[PDB]
Amino acid sequence: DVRVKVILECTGCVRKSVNKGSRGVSRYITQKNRHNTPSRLELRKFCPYCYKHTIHGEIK
Amino acid sequence: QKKVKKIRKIILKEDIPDLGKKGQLLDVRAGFLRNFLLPLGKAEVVTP
RNA sequence: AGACAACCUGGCGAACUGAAACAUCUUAGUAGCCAGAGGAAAAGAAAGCAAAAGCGAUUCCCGUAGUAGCGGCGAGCGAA
RNA sequence: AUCCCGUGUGAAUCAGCAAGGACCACCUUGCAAGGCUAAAUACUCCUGGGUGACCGAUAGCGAAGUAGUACCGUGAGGGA
RNA sequence: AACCCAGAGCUAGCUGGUUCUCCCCGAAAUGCGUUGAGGCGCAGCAGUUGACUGGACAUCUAGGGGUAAAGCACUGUUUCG
RNA sequence: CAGUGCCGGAAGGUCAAGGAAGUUGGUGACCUGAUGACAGGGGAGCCGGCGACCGAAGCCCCGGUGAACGGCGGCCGUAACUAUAACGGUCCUAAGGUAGCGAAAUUCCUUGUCGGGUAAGUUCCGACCCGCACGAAAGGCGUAACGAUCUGGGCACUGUC
RNA sequence: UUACUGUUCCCUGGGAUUGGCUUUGGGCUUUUCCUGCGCAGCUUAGGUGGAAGGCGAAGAAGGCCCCCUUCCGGGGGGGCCCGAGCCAUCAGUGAGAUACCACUCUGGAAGAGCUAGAAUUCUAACCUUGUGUCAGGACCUACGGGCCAAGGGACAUUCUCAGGUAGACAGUUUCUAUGGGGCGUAGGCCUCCCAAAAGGUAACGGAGGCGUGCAAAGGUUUCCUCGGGCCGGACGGAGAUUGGCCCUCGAGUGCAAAGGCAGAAGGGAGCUUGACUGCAAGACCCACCCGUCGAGCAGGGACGAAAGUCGGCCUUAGUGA
Ligand SMILES: [Mg+2]
Ligand SMILES: [Mg+2]
Ligand SMILES: [Mg+2]
Ligand SMILES: [Mg+2]
Ligand SMILES: [Mg+2]
Ligand SMILES: [Mg+2]
Ligand SMILES: [Mg+2]
Ligand SMILES: [Mg+2]
Ligand SMILES: [Mg+2]
Ligand SMILES: [Mg+2]
Ligand SMILES: [Mg+2]
Ligand SMILES: [Mg+2]
Ligand SMILES: [Mg+2]
Ligand SMILES: [Mg+2]
Ligand SMILES: [Mg+2]
Ligand SMILES: [Mg+2]
Ligand SMILES: [Mg+2]
Ligand SMILES: [Mg+2]
Ligand SMILES: [Mg+2]
Ligand SMILES: [Mg+2]
Ligand SMILES: [Mg+2]
Ligand SMILES: [Mg+2]
Ligand SMILES: [Mg+2]
Ligand SMILES: [Mg+2]
Ligand SMILES: [Mg+2]
Ligand SMILES: [Mg+2]
Ligand SMILES: [Mg+2]
Ligand SMILES: [Mg+2]
Ligand SMILES: [Mg+2]
Ligand SMILES: [Mg+2]
Ligand SMILES: [Mg+2]
Ligand SMILES: [Mg+2]
Ligand SMILES: [Mg+2]
Ligand SMILES: [Mg+2]
Ligand SMILES: [Mg+2]
Ligand SMILES: [Mg+2]
Ligand SMILES: [Mg+2]
Ligand SMILES: [Mg+2]
Ligand SMILES: [Mg+2]
Ligand SMILES: [Mg+2]
Ligand SMILES: [Mg+2]
Ligand SMILES: [Mg+2]
Ligand SMILES: [Mg+2]
Ligand SMILES: [Mg+2]
Ligand SMILES: [Mg+2]
Ligand SMILES: [Mg+2]
Ligand SMILES: [Mg+2]
Ligand SMILES: [Mg+2]
Ligand SMILES: [Mg+2]
Ligand SMILES: [Mg+2]
Ligand SMILES: [Mg+2]
Ligand SMILES: [Mg+2]
Ligand SMILES: [Mg+2]
Ligand SMILES: [Mg+2]
Ligand SMILES: [Mg+2]
Ligand SMILES: [Mg+2]
Ligand SMILES: [Mg+2]
Ligand SMILES: [Mg+2]
Ligand SMILES: [Mg+2]
Ligand SMILES: [Mg+2]
Ligand SMILES: [Mg+2]
Ligand SMILES: [Mg+2]
Ligand SMILES: [Mg+2]
Ligand SMILES: [Mg+2]
Ligand SMILES: [Mg+2]
Ligand SMILES: [Mg+2]
Ligand SMILES: [Mg+2]
Ligand SMILES: [Mg+2]
Ligand SMILES: [Mg+2]
Ligand SMILES: [Mg+2]
Ligand SMILES: [Mg+2]
Ligand SMILES: [Mg+2]
Ligand SMILES: [Mg+2]
Ligand SMILES: [Mg+2]
Ligand SMILES: [Mg+2]
Ligand SMILES: [Mg+2]
Ligand SMILES: [Mg+2]
Ligand SMILES: [Mg+2]
Ligand SMILES: [Mg+2]
Ligand SMILES: [Mg+2]
Ligand SMILES: [Mg+2]
Ligand SMILES: [Mg+2]
Ligand SMILES: [Mg+2]
Ligand SMILES: [Mg+2]
Ligand SMILES: [Mg+2]
Ligand SMILES: [Mg+2]
Ligand SMILES: [Mg+2]
Ligand SMILES: [Mg+2]
Ligand SMILES: [Mg+2]
Ligand SMILES: [Mg+2]
Ligand SMILES: [Zn+2]
Repeated sequence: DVRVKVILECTGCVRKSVNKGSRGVSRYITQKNRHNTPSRLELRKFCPYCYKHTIHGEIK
Repeated sequence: QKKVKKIRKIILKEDIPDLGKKGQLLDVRAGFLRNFLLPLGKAEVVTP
């Protein structure tokens, strides 16, 4: 309503089916208050595929 | 489904209005052919 | 032409019931009715199975198997 | 998918057509839109033999004697 | 919402009934869920059968607690000064 | 004449099957890639999804129609003495119960109050209106005749007592 | 019955039965013609190509007028008059000459074409009548048969598909506890009491809440102390900001209540994303299904000088097999 399920997604993940050991597109999920903060949330979070802490943006 | 205009190819044995002279080749709707021309001897349906 | 116990083939074709209610589903293409023919009827001589190896019209029994599946993926149904 | 029907459209002939569980390619298998055919299987109003850890008159068939009788019911039917 | 026959021995978590003897052991009427409440599922508590066990009845010590009593240190309440 | 029904209307919105421009996917004769046990593009054909636009009635929309379904209110304040309210204010509706009747087969409180009939009347008759909750074709109010009708009283008559 | 799901009567569209001629007309076309104010300018620069050749007596420039479009700047164009010119790299301009020519786009026109839609007819399908007329051994003013005629007519009917639509009809559903009536209320979770000092525990017993919220109200490093009295101080007052003494946990903690928590779990500041991936010994709670706590290990990080802390939130509600 004013509080929402938002999907965080790795920016450096290539959906094309990569050639490395573990292929897949990291997404986390979390909640945001779409009124308070209209800024698309950016968060550094761990990616099981890239193995490094990457940056996860949002999805529409 | 979709209505498909039925086409009968015929030869006229007598002269009739809008159609033409005797001994003439044409293409017609099935209704016109079997309900009007054919009972009166006027046309002949052709498949050689 | 009519008669004819059950069996059989075709035609119409339920409901109680089960699902702890009920509507899809189940009961069941059962009962019942109608018509038909026989000592049996029906089916039947691959426009079929199968799988890279092969079979060689139909029917019936054992098995595969309560398996694969179907299913308000419920009650249940259920092959080859 | 295969199979079979209402309404409407509507092909191809072996250089084809169909099937292999949407569909396409390849390969395998088969030849729809004409018919007919015995046996193995189902049944008991019955017929002839046989057996019975079946009954013995409240049993066994409803019925060991006028038994579908007497009687009851307008009738279908019930029924000793 | 006729009657007779048939499906039909319909269905009845309901009521009634359920037949010889002796021996041993022997409950429950609680909790949870339920279109459930007079039904049922599991648990609790029978019987019989195995496998491990060493307890029970007493005796003393140790733990934590916030009841009875008590109190006004807090929270209320209350009388008069 | 708001709600509902029914009838009439045709401008706009909505509107199925079905058509249908057009895109889109699978396959694939082939074309290239590639230190992995393969992969990426693709003509014609065949097959599949999507589909702008066209697409009636109906509905939304506009009008009529109560002997069609039905409905017909509150709150205040005011007059030579107490009083009452013809008259005003306000509220809310589609509109606020007119004529006639009224303690009624309708009246709760209630055996209302008054009058009559009785020595004495919760019934009966007439009237008041404060109609819990009358009312106009689910008809309203009258009414001569009629009734094995319901209900009150009287003369005659009697073992009803 | 304005409960649910449907069926039927009935209405309306496609298809079929089902045809001919004519119109009118919505959307596409087949030749072919109309039509374009970036600015530098001969001036309302159509993109792309052939591109030094074209347009003329099958009769142009130039003025006299008719028409239509219109941003009244000007453009296409009919008649007449006129009689030897309008022209190209000529320099501008991303793009070239109104010298010409090909597929075409912005919208318009016209005769020609597809499909409806619509209206109008026509007659042969189809429908409807007939004491009209034939007909067998004899009738059929006995139904009907053949022929003829009359009225309708591609409508209607019938079939199929689709939308609408009648409790007319069919099958069914309509909880539990209220006070074992209506009626509204209650049904899950959390805190307190009842609850008898482990845990658990009923009543239509007594009190209340929840169906979320925070990108910081999370993580971390580091610093701080609230409230209440009394006193001073311009407005300023009981109460705002400031100074000071006394009491010491009485404030706060997103929101109920309970239990916690003072150099703090309360207030502030700096940097962040651990509101991680992979897990997990063992415990608690337990009919089952769920539910809760978690040392420890690896990866890749945040903060911090480092030790270390960090798998959301002081805890317990904020949920659904
Ligand atoms: Mg056709
Ligand atoms: Mg016979
Ligand atoms: Mg017979
Ligand atoms: Mg026979
Ligand atoms: Mg049933
Ligand atoms: Mg039933
Ligand atoms: Mg049942
Ligand atoms: Mg049941
Ligand atoms: Mg035989
Ligand atoms: Mg045979
Ligand atoms: Mg053979
Ligand atoms: Mg053969
Ligand atoms: Mg086949
Ligand atoms: Mg097969
Ligand atoms: Mg069939
Ligand atoms: Mg067909
Ligand atoms: Mg052929
Ligand atoms: Mg096929
Ligand atoms: Mg084959
Ligand atoms: Mg053949
Ligand atoms: Mg076939
Ligand atoms: Mg054959
Ligand atoms: Mg045969
Ligand atoms: Mg005897
Ligand atoms: Mg006997
Ligand atoms: Mg005896
Ligand atoms: Mg009955
Ligand atoms: Mg039985
Ligand atoms: Mg049965
Ligand atoms: Mg029952
Ligand atoms: Mg004992
Ligand atoms: Mg006890
Ligand atoms: Mg019960
Ligand atoms: Mg039990
Ligand atoms: Mg035991
Ligand atoms: Mg102690
Ligand atoms: Mg102690
Ligand atoms: Mg203490
Ligand atoms: Mg005490
Ligand atoms: Mg005391
Ligand atoms: Mg005290
Ligand atoms: Mg005190
Ligand atoms: Mg109205
Ligand atoms: Mg109206
Ligand atoms: Mg109106
Ligand atoms: Mg209307
Ligand atoms: Mg419409
Ligand atoms: Mg469509
Ligand atoms: Mg197309
Ligand atoms: Mg493709
Ligand atoms: Mg390939
Ligand atoms: Mg491909
Ligand atoms: Mg439309
Ligand atoms: Mg009226
Ligand atoms: Mg009275
Ligand atoms: Mg009274
Ligand atoms: Mg009186
Ligand atoms: Mg009396
Ligand atoms: Mg009176
Ligand atoms: Mg009244
Ligand atoms: Mg009234
Ligand atoms: Mg009345
Ligand atoms: Mg009256
Ligand atoms: Mg009325
Ligand atoms: Mg009356
Ligand atoms: Mg009268
Ligand atoms: Mg009478
Ligand atoms: Mg139709
Ligand atoms: Mg038609
Ligand atoms: Mg005619
Ligand atoms: Mg006649
Ligand atoms: Mg006749
Ligand atoms: Mg006419
Ligand atoms: Mg028609
Ligand atoms: Mg329909
Ligand atoms: Mg009903
Ligand atoms: Mg309905
Ligand atoms: Mg306590
Ligand atoms: Mg205790
Ligand atoms: Mg306790
Ligand atoms: Mg309780
Ligand atoms: Mg912080
Ligand atoms: Mg609080
Ligand atoms: Mg507290
Ligand atoms: Mg802090
Ligand atoms: Mg840890
Ligand atoms: Mg460690
Ligand atoms: Mg680590
Ligand atoms: Mg560092
Ligand atoms: Mg915190
Ligand atoms: Zn990634």
